[PDB]
Amino acid sequence: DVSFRLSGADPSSYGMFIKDLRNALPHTEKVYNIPLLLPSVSGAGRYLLMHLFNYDGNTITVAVDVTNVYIMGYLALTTSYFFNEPAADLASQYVFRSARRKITLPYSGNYERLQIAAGKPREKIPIGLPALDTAISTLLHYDSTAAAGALLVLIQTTAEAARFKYIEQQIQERAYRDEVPSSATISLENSWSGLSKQIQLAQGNNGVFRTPTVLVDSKGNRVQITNVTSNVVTSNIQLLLNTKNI
Ligand SMILES: *[C@@H]1O[C@H](CO)[C@@H](O)[C@H](O)[C@H]1NC(C)=O
Ligand SMILES: O=c1cc[nH]c(=O)[nH]1
Repeated sequence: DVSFRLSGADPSSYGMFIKDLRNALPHTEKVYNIPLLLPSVSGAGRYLLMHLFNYDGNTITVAVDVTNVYIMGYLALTTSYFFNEPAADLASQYVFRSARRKITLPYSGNYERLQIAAGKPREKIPIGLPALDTAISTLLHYDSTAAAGALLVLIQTTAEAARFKYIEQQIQERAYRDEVPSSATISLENSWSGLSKQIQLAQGNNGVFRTPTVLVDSKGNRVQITNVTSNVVTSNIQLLLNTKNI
């Protein structure tokens, strides 16, 4: 399991949690020095449990699929909650079985559906460590519209930070003041599968992407990523989604 406490949190402690999260995801090889997530994992070993604690010390446990860093569902006191999608229903066979009650949320976990449920796109939702405190608090007691927004915050501040060093650093900058994600943040989130794929295809193609990946950079300008020498590959991306799952 991995844990993170908001009470007393600072950029250092958040970076320790993101490191723990990355290190809890299994891999058998690296591709251009980046851990390659596994094609498949059977049974309960598929799911990592993240223990998160709000400022007041209340807690949820979040179940994460270790093949793709997707959040499946979470436990809050004695109630479990799962996305309305087949991978999460499968997860519910293995995690949080001792909950008194299981609620299926009235949406899946992709960004498009969550944003519809929340009533806003994530360009307009501030993120940060205070926002993660708020999200944990919201998830403690069911409210499906509130939960969608909380879940957009939670996914960005855990999974997306684990995937991209730039996103981890953006959350660090928001340790004590929330701010809506930079355009580059959104770009990276949206490009993870595409990048993971192109980096794996570049092995066999001299480091060259078969199809270039269009991104927005740190300065808000629209760059084009064509090969493994790019900083996105050498510095930023920390985990690869296996092409077997693309
Ligand atoms: C590869 O990417 C680098 C870094 O973005 C860029 O300067 C260069 O023009 C590209 N090289 C090739 C061979 O495509
Ligand atoms: O796209 C998805 C679907 C489920 N859970 C996630 O975190 N992301």
